[PDB]
Amino acid sequence: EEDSNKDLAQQYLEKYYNLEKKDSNLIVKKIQGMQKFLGLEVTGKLDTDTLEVMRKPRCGVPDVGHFFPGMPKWRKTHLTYRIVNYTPDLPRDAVDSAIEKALKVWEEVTPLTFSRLYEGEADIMISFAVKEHGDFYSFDGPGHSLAHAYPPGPGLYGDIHFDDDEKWTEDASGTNLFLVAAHELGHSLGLFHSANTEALMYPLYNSFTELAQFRLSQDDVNGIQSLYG
Ligand SMILES: [Ca+2]
Ligand SMILES: [Ca+2]
Ligand SMILES: [Ca+2]
Ligand SMILES: [Ca+2]
Ligand SMILES: [Zn+2]
Ligand SMILES: [Zn+2]
Ligand SMILES: [Zn+2]
Ligand SMILES: [Zn+2]
Repeated sequence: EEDSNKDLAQQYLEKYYNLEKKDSNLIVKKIQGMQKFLGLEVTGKLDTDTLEVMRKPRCGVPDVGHFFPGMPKWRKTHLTYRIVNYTPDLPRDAVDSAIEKALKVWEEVTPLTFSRLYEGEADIMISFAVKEHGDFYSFDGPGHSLAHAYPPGPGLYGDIHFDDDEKWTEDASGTNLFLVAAHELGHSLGLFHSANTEALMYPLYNSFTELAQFRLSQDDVNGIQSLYG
């Protein structure tokens, strides 16, 4: 309803547009910034389109900020990854297959190569978790934030976490693990969110896409090749 729409917008803006840290116009300017970035008509109002976007599942990484113990790109060309645990939603090989295909998306357009490790420290540590799980971004239950990932660097940098309160699927018939994994790997390699609704790195989950027809946008390719040549 209406007051909840108010509460949803505030929580959305604080989460992804650094709203916090007495001028009703302060919230208005953040609305406008979110509308511009996500491709909505810039009304500064909490209109029906804006609230629908705010209700949609999406990546947990914010949309503002690009900024560091970390780095803008990996300096090595040979990167390692590890699937630390698995969702019960899918068979082991389906999770493995989804991550391998998402890795191949980026291998095809960069000089980067990826090796799998089953034990110990890998650059890209990949796991599934619910609610609080030992970093700064607790997951939020079904829907909303689906996953997040961190830019290049040591330790928790480059890692990928999937919210296991989503129902992860192998087809476009649900929350597709491959598609989310491919987006989150973008973060792991140094990319930020795109304002191109067609781009993989756009922040909202794209549930109207035939997997056979999936392809990186020219914006995604230009972005990753600006980093890795
Ligand atoms: Ca098998
Ligand atoms: Ca790491
Ligand atoms: Ca969630
Ligand atoms: Ca689940
Ligand atoms: Zn709609
Ligand atoms: Zn993201
Ligand atoms: Zn470690
Ligand atoms: Zn996390």
